[PDB]
Order: sequence, then C-alpha cells, then structure tokens
Amino acid sequence: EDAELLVTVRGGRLRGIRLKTPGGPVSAFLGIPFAEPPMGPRRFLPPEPKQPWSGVVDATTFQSVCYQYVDTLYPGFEGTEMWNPNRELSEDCLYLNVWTPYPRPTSPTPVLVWIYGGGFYSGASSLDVYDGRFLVQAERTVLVSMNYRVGAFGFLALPGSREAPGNVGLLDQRLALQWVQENVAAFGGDPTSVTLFGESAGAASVGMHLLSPPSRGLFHRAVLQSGAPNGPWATVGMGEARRRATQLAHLVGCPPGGTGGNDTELVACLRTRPAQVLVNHEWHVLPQESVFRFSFVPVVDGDFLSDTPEALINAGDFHGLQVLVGVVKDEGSYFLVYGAPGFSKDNESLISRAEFLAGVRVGVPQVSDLAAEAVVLHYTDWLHPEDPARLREALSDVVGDHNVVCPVAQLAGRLAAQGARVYAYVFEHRASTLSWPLWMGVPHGYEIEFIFGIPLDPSRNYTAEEKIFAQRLMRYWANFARTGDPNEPRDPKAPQWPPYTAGAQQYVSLDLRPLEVRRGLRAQACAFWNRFLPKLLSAT
Amino acid sequence: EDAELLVTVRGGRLRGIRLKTPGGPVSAFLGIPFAEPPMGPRRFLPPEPKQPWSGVVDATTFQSVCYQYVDTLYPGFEGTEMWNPNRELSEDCLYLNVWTPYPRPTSPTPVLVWIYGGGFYSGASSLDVYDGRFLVQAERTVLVSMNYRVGAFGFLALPGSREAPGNVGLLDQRLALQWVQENVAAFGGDPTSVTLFGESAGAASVGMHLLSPPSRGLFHRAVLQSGAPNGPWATVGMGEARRRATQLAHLVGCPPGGTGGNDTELVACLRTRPAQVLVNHEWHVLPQESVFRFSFVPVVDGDFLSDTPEALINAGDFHGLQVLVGVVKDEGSYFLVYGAPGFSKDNESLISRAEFLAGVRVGVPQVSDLAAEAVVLHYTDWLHPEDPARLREALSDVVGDHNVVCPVAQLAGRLAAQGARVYAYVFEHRASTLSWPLWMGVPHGYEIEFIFGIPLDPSRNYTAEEKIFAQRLMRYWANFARTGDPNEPRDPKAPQWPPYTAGAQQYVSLDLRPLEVRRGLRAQACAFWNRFLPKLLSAT
Ligand SMILES: NC(=O)c1cc[n+](CCCn2ccnc2/C=N/O)cc1
Ligand SMILES: NC(=O)c1cc[n+](CCCn2ccnc2/C=N/O)cc1
Repeated sequence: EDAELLVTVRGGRLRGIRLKTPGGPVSAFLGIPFAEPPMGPRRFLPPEPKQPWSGVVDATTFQSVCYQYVDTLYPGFEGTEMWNPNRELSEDCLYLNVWTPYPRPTSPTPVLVWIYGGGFYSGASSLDVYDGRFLVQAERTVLVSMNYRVGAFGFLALPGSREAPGNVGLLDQRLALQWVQENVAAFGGDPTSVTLFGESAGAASVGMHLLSPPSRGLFHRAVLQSGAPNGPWATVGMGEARRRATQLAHLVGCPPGGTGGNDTELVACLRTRPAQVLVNHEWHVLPQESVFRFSFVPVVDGDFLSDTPEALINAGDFHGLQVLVGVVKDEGSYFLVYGAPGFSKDNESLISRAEFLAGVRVGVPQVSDLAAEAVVLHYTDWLHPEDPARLREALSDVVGDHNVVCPVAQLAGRLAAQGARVYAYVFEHRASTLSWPLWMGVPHGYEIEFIFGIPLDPSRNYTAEEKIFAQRLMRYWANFARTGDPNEPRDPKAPQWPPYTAGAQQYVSLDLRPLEVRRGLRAQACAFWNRFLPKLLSAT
Repeated sequence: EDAELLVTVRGGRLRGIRLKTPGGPVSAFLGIPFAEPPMGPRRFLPPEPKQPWSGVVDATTFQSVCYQYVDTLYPGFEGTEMWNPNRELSEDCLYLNVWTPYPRPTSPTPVLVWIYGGGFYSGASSLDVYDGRFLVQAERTVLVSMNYRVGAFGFLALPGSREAPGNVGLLDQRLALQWVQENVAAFGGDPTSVTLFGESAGAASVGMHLLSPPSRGLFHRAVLQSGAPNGPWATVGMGEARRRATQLAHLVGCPPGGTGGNDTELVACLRTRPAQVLVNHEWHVLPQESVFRFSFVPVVDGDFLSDTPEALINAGDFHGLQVLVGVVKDEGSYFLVYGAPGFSKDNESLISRAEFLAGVRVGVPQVSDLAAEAVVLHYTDWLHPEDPARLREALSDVVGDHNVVCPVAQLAGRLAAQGARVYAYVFEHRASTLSWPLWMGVPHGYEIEFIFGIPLDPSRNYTAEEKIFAQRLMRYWANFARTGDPNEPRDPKAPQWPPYTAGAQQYVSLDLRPLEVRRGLRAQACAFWNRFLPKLLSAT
C-alpha cells in the first residue's frame, strides 16, 4: 500500500513514490543522500558519509546532476541530448536511487547496482534510459544507481597532496556501495548478492572496483558493458594528472598574479572558483587533438589502484568471481563524428584515403608515425584501398578495437584464465527508433535501453519483437545477478550461453534471432593491439 | 486613454502594449509581421510582403528569433548569453517592432531604425539590450527594429540562380524599410526623416544600404557603430559563396549519391532539410582557422551590390547625406577568446611571443607569411618585444584595426571627402556592470546598452554618472536623427562635436568626462592596413 512507500534507513526516514509499468507497479526511492554535499572546502575531497537527518526526506524525484560539460555538437538532437543532464547542475549531487518491487520482497533479493558511463566527465543516474522500473517489475530484483562526481570535481588529482588526492569520484561510488551493504536490506535486498553493472566509463569503474581490495568486499558479481579499466582512455599517470590539474588552474587564473604554486595554494585557489568556470575550461587542458581522450580520469596513484589496471589484472586471482562482459557491434562509429575529418551524422561519411590516414592519428593519438602505418596497413583492404565505405568502417573498427573491444577482450581472457567464470556477448540489434544515421550501425551506448527494458514503455514506438527481445535480455542480466549464470536455471530448450575461456573464446550474439555461439572477440585485430603494437612502441 | 494601443496599418489592425520607464510610459507594438513566413518553398528566396490580415494581430510581445547558431563557449555567462536568442527559434521570424512615445506624437517625428549585429549569422531584435523604451521616452523619437534572416537562411548564395540568389537577409531589412515608409506615419513617425543605425554586421548592413540605390531612397541618415560594409569579413565573392553553399549541401547529404548537382537540385535538396540541421553544420563550411570569419555573409553579385563595397565607396557621390560613425576603445579584445591561442576570459591572457605570432595568423587569416611578418613587426614594441601584457594588447589592436577600426576610418574619410557630412566618435567608457574581464577594456558591442539607455532600468546596478552619461548619448543620437548634427541645436555651453574631415580627421571621445576632440582614428596603424598591405598582396 501507501505504507510501502515509507522506509527507514540508518540515517533517517524516507518517502518514496509509486511508479507504474504496464505489468504492475514498482516502489522507487529517488534522491537518497548518501554523502555530505562535497562543497566549499570539501571540493576535490573524498566523500564523507551523510550524517543522520530528522524528519522524512522526500525521495520522490531525482536529485541534481553533478556539474559536467553539456554536449552541444548537435543541438536539439535526440541521439546526443538523451545523455545530457535532465536535472539542474549542482555540486550537491551525491544522491542514490533505489527501485524495489511491489509488493516488497519478503525474502532477501539480489541487488543490481548501476554505474553510468560518460567518459568520467558526464553522466547522471536520472537519465531516462536508466529508468529501473521495468527491470525491477519484470525480474523482481532490487536496482540501485548512484551519482558520482565527474570531471575535475571527481578526478582532478595532485598526487601525494591531501587537498586533491584524486579518484574521489570512484570513492563516491564506493561509499554508495558501503551504503548498499548497510541499508539495502531495508528495501528487501540481499547485501550478500550484489551485482555491479556499468557501461563505458561505468564499466571501467566496475573493473576498477574489482582491482581495489576495499571495494572488492562490497559486491560479488560484475558486468562490464563496452568498457574496461585497462582501456587507453580510462586511466592516467601521476605526472600527467599533475600537469592537467595545473593547466586547469592556469586557465581559471590560479595562482593569482605572482604567488606560490604549491599544491595547497593551488587547490585553495581552485576552490574559490565557481563550478561552471572549471567546467568551461575542462577540454582546453588536453593537447586537444583527440577523439576518445578525457581530461580528468582515474589516476594510478598507488592508493585506490596500487598499480596500473593492466598489472593488477595480470597479477590477479579471480577465483570465486563471475563476470559478464560484452560490446556492441559498432563500438567506434559514434565517436567519429566528434573530430574525425570528413565525418558527419547528416551525410554518408564516405571518407577519402587521406581522411582515413588523418582519422587514425585522431582515433589512435600519441602514437608514433610508424605505429600509425602499422595501423593503416593492417586495417586497409588492399583489394579496395580507396573504397570510401570500406575506409569508413575501417576507421570505425580502428577506434572501436583500440578503445573498447580489445581492452575488453584482454580483460575477459585474463579473468577466465585466472579462475573467474566469464560470459561474453556482442550486441548486434540496432534499435528501430535509433536517431543516429544508418552507417553507424549499432553505436556505443545503445544496448542500455534494452537491458533496462525501455521498449516496454507504452509511450515509445518500439516493435513487438524488441519488447520480447528486451524481456529476454532482462532475464539474462537478472539470472546472472541471481545465480552468476545468464542461462535459465531450468530451461535447456532455449539455446545455451557457454562460458568464455582464454582458449575457445566463445561468446553469443544478442539480437532478435535466438542465441548464436561464436568464437573470438575480434581475435585477429586484438592480437595486433594487445601483442604486436606494444612491441612496436619500444622503438623510441 | 488605452485607445492609443490600437493602430491600423495597410495590412490590418494591431494591439500594442504600454511599457513603463521611470520617466513615463511608452507605447510598443512588438511582433508586427512585415513579410510572408519564408518557409518551405520560400526558404532562401527574397521576402514577399505580408498579405493583409483579418482581425486584430496581437503585438504585445516579441516574435520568434530567426534560426541561428547559439553561442556555447561560456555556458551560463552573462557576457555571452546576452546576445543569444531569448525567444524560440523559427523560420517564421520576419517581424518588426515599433516603439512610440506616449502620448503619441501629433506632428511627424523622426524615425530611428535599428539593425542588429551578429556577424550575419546571429542576432535578434528582441534582445534586452535593444529595448527602445528608454530612447523613445527620453528623446520623444520613434524607434523601429526588424528581424532579418541570418546564416544560410539569409545569405546562402548560388550566384546566378534564382532558387538561391543571396543577400535575401539584406532584402528582409529593405522590405522592413519599405514598410516603415508606408506605415510609420500611423505611429506618429515622419517617413521623410528616417535614420538607420546599426552595430557590427548591423553597421555593415547600414553601409550596404547606402551603396544600394533601391535601399538608398528609404532613409536619409546613417549611423555605423563598430562596423562597415568594406570590412574584410562583411562580404564574399561569388566563387567562394558557391563553394561554401555546396560544402554545406555536402555536409547535410545534398545531393543524394548519384543525383546531379546543378543549382536547382541542390537547393531543392537543401529545402527538405530541417532548419536546425543546416545550422549544426554552418561553421564546418569554412577552413575553420579564423577568428572573425563568417560562413554566409552578403555576396557581391551585381544585384544588391553592383560592385564591391570598396569600389562603390570610392566612386560614390554622398552629397546631401549625414553619417555618424565610430568604434569602441578595444574593438578586438572580445574576439580573441574565440580562437586565439593562450587567451581565456578567466585568466589575464598574458600570451607569449609565440602565441602572439600564431594569433596574428588567426586574426588575419587570409594573408601570406611575408604579410604576417609585416604585421608582427609593425605591432611589436621593440623595446619590450616579449612583455606579455603588451603582446596581448598588440594582438587586440591587430584584430581590432584590421577588422573594424581601419575599415571604418577608410569609409569615414571617403564619405567626408566626397560630400557627406560625417561625425566620428570613440567610445571609451567601460560599464561598471561589465562581466567580461578587465583586460578586455571596452569590448566590441558594449556601447549599445548606453545608446539604448539601459542604465535607466531601475532593476540594474548602474551608477548615477552612467545614467547621466546614457542620457547624454541618447541626446547625441536623437539630435543627429532630428537635425543631422549631434550637437545641441541651440546650446553652445557644452563642448561641441566637430565634423570629421579627410584632413583634420577629428573625432570625440565618449565617456564620463565631457567631450574631448582628437585627431586621427588610429591614423598610423590604418595607413598600414589601408595603404601599405594591399601593395604586398600585389606581389602575388
Ligand atoms: N568544448 C570543446 O571544444 C569540446 C571538444 C571535444 N569534446 C568531446 C566530447 C564528446 N565526446 C562524446 C563521446 N566521446 C567524446 C570525446 N570526444 O573526444 C567536447 C567538447
Ligand atoms: N562550433 C564551433 O567550433 C565554433 C567555432 C567558431 N565559432 C565562432 C564564434 C563566433 N564569434 C563570436 C565572436 N567572434 C566570433 C567569430 N569567431 O570566428 C563558433 C563556434
């Protein structure tokens, strides 16, 4: 009843809201504070737990979005603005949301925790495509999603100093995980069956938590969608993070005039600046000749990450852990319209040979000219080295393999070979309502709406097949959250999803057709990135 | 009583609104349609007059802003967003506004007509800084302002063809001028005493009307604020206009693969595209290595402009015309934060010598290496060739002189020497409420709020001296509109404003201090741009 919309947690009382789905109602608790507002002197600091409150906190609507850059490449366009903030920006943003079935579960229920992506510079738990009402109604699981500080506010780092240690955006997620341990039982959720799942930078975050011992105790399973902590964009060195942080200070006038520039005076100067001012110079801090490179990302400090993600994945024991990994068919196409020459969402992006050669330097930055030739002469079809359509898909493969598919395949192989049960997929269905052009195929990010069951929304023009497809995927994700195995615990009639192993390298394709097993997550291309290219880079 | 808010014009009846000023009320008629909506098959075509309507058109609020790019360089910033659209974007935007004193004048009154700036790619008559309620109350004049199509919708040109003839944005302004001839009498205005005044691209527009015979009959005096038709940014050649238009068609997928590319099929394809799609690719049409260069500007076709503005100004007889021209102290500083390396509004923009040498390439983009050297070695202080503060102001002088001050001084000299009475000014007061940084001084466009008397708004924190100053400036502009002479028609107490002649080159400084006469509008620098540099291009 209306009594199930009232819940007490360790910090105080909450009033939720009843959400409707075509299959029945759901109880949602949107906007639960899990940390003290990280403002004024607490900007750039690790989060402090929210102190208990008197009265009833209203938990009926999403709270503020953390301060972030707002994408303006295509104003008024659905394909880009669906990721933009849909609540007002504020540094007061450390809130989490909880969906729970109606009636509330009597017995402890497995908990899904969502970590949004957005390159560590954007994103929000309030986005329409992260609506948890459909996954909770159809699979009677408990869904939690948190906000975490992005951009400079979450990942500006002057390593060594205590005024700006870095990775505070990861600590925000960790605190939200500690909050789930201490309070998800009150919503009917099992704190012993917690399944993290994220996408892009959210998936990378999930991977960073697997490799951080303090976070490792707060969950039991992991799902990484189109991202990995070992990606070339997901981390940064201490020296580069200090250079970026210092350059941002310079751009906003820090330190003032002629004055000392130790870490303490620099952060104090940064704390006096309005939040929007720091955001307005976020992209100017990089060399600014890049697609896929982000200014403030997790730093390898020796604290949250004792070593690089690659090192920790190799030297890591993963027995007793189940992972679900995967990518979309066309991982790189969405990013090409963000700086690759000759590309535009409003034409066919039939690029020339010279544009392809320049795009490789944009999509694979920082590498040497000989390394670029290895990429070009490996992704060229030499029977059609000038076909524009093939060059377009080649560059899309170049930036997709280098940034997503091969970092993911590298990780999935090391996990399976080191004792973790791993299941791998490739998402190959292009939504019928997709607004991006046809040549992008199944772009990065556009499986999320099917995992969250958005096709079930009656106010959307999804086909009957996509509705059944969405229910199928929700069953896969929920079964993995419940049992660690996406396969039906009692249904062998439907095609089976074999584990992924370093040898067989099996995965399944997710589309309207029944499950189909394949071998190799682009094994040929990924051997070039994972094996040959590092040996080639030790020429300088 | 309230019967003065109802007025009949040639097309039908209108209901206006009474606006309040601290000195008394004013009658405003906001949103008068003067053309048929240029939508669908009419896009890119010259405007057609608004056909008469039945009933009473509501004229109590500003109408839609013409489709245009929206500046996002500093989100949430007062200094940039005061120029952004403050009404909904639409192609249905050919509307004009009329302010008139209360009580309505019984004898014919001089008419001021405002043409907004915005580089021919943006701007709107509805901006708060253009509100004529204070100018009309204080000086009992009649103020008119129109919207004209900007960007591709106003200035896309495939010269020779009739599907996209070009300069249709200038024809929108002309139609609004024909409208003032036929209807301003109904508001108490004298159609024989019409003074055009504009700023930046608006000032350039005013100048192109002086040089177009069909427009010359529609007004009697001109005011040009920080702009001129002979500026290097204000016009474009036929060949370049065709190349730019074709590039925009390619970016939006026109024509579809395999279709012929004649002008008819190209424009037909462009007309099917949504307006926002064309706007989203406007800047991608240039080489895109330019501060101060705009994609779609008036073309020199032989129709609206029988020759280049430079030729028409030289070969022109300007007897019987009074012109008021001028500039602000720091014309170029506004534009450096829009692409000049090392510049940011949030620090002191202390640029290096290398950044200065690179910025000259951005501020003067069309030149050769040798021409750039002549610029660098002319604007360098050779006793302090590395002082960043001086280099900063040197680049501001480079950009300001090349784009505004010297094209204006060129025009003002030719006009006075060829029979026009000319008055020249330099605006030297930096508003106390200015939000741009101090190092920008008096940036481009920040005299407008004083000409329009915005300091009189009680909801603003302007000083008492700026209020008196704004009233003084309104008297100058109004006196010029009535008599052709900014000086008080019978008051020799105040210092007097001498005409500007090709020899004495006298102008006045407008600031809180009384008028002060000076000689030379950057005469030394402008000899370099107007006389010497054309001679080094001649070494092709
Ligand atoms: N203000 C700027 O100049 C700016 C440049 C690049 N970006 C890139 C962000 C968009 N993006 C979306 C997905 N991946 C990216 C990264 N491209 O580099 C944003 C802003
Ligand atoms: N989308 C873009 O990357 C973009 C580039 C340049 N501009 C030019 C800004 C307009 N402007 C304002 C004052 N001066 C200028 C002209 N700059 O060339 C706008 C947008």
